[PDB]
Amino acid sequence: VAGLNDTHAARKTGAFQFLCAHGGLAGGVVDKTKNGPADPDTGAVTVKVAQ
Amino acid sequence: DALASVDGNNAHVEGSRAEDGEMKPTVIKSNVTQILRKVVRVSDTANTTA
Repeated sequence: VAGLNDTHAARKTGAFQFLCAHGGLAGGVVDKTKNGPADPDTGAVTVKVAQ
Repeated sequence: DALASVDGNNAHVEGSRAEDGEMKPTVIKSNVTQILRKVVRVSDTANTTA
């Protein structure tokens, strides 16, 4: 935010799949093949990919 | 600064090679005008901020 003109890069928001439980990213996106982390409060997992 | 009637001396007989003024007027002066500017360009990303 100095006297320079741009000094900034691309910006993005927090996606749906990224805000709930991003149990591992495959790059710029959440990995759609890994279950989320166990909630320490109760031990729950809101992201489960069963086989 | 015309002042074509300086005190000096005073003697005239209505002629005899009258003082024959030497174009005291048109000593006009002059000057130039300056230009000032400045820009308030707004950054591209750091914009629309509260």
